[PDB]
Amino acid sequence: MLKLIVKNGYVIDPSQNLEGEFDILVENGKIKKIDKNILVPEAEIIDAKGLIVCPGFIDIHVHLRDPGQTYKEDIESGSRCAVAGGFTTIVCMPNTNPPIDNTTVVNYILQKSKSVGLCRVLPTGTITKGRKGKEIADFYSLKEAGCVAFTDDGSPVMDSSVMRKALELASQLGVPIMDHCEDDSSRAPEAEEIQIARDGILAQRTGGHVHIQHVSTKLSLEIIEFFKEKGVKITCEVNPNHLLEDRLALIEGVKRGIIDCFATDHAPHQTFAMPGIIGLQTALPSALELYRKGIISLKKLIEMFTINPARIIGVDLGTLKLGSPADITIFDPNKEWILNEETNLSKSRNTPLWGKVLKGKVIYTIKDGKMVYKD
Ligand SMILES: [Zn+2]
Repeated sequence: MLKLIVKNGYVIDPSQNLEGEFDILVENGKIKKIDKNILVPEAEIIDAKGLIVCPGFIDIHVHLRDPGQTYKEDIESGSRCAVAGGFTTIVCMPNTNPPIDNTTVVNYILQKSKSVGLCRVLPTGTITKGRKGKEIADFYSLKEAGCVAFTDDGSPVMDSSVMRKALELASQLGVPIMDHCEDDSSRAPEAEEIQIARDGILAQRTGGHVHIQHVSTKLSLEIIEFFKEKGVKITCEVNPNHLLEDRLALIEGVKRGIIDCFATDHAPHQTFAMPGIIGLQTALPSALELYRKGIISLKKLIEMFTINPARIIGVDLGTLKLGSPADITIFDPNKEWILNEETNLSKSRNTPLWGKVLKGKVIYTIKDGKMVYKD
């Protein structure tokens, strides 16, 4: 039983431009073969008839509240949410307490993650010691310990020279800087556009990759677009749960390919990111709504959960290439269900989709060839 066949499914791997009725053979935690009609001895068989089989989703924006606020959420609860929403890899932000600005906390997160055993949690480092804004953190030790990106998420880097130093370091190391999330002059209405343009200008001058974690306006999207054409390494994301100057422009942004990836900004709160919502477990049905309304294809939808986020944080995931690890998500685009006390795996409930009928549900999740979630 070292061997798994996913039979009868419809496979989509945008990374390989692969779409069709194929089977998948998994040997030794890894994709061994994709082909029609696979049958081998000593193999578990999953019948994926009527299902869609794709790479495991990757969320590059999750607040796991661990260490510190583990009553809102913790590495285990988030891990469980993640795999139930189709995610085999998640990237946690560093506004923990203590913040992730030293390798002791990096290590705590990696060790906890290995023990829960469900999805692969990749930590991020703070840009500044303390997330305080003044003193730039040790990106070399933090990346070495396992951090895949840096961000001050929950108090964005105001000082424009701090941001410039961060992107220079980032470019040496080969990792993204993530800017502009709010969570736990002054507030101009166009602060966002000015910030994105600043990050663009410093990105071009430094060679550094900047990832915008929140865009709200058409002008913002046009600015991001302008710098992509100019060859600058800038990316951005959007929360599929949030799409239910304009919300209308974001949809246009997803249509036109300006927005690189989906990311939940999963943001557990215990009263009810404004102040932000949980997302992991509903990301897919939300994003399928756009697909049912003809705004994106399924290929594009899956692109934006798999290969595209993978390329931003530079890991070799989000594919079903032969040899890659067998992170596989298997979902039914047409299964109706309800997020409520019966189904919720978060310690928090803070989402406007609570109680709503959702359409699209993950049936299996597989990490490294093992079943880590089953409906
Ligand atoms: Zn955030």
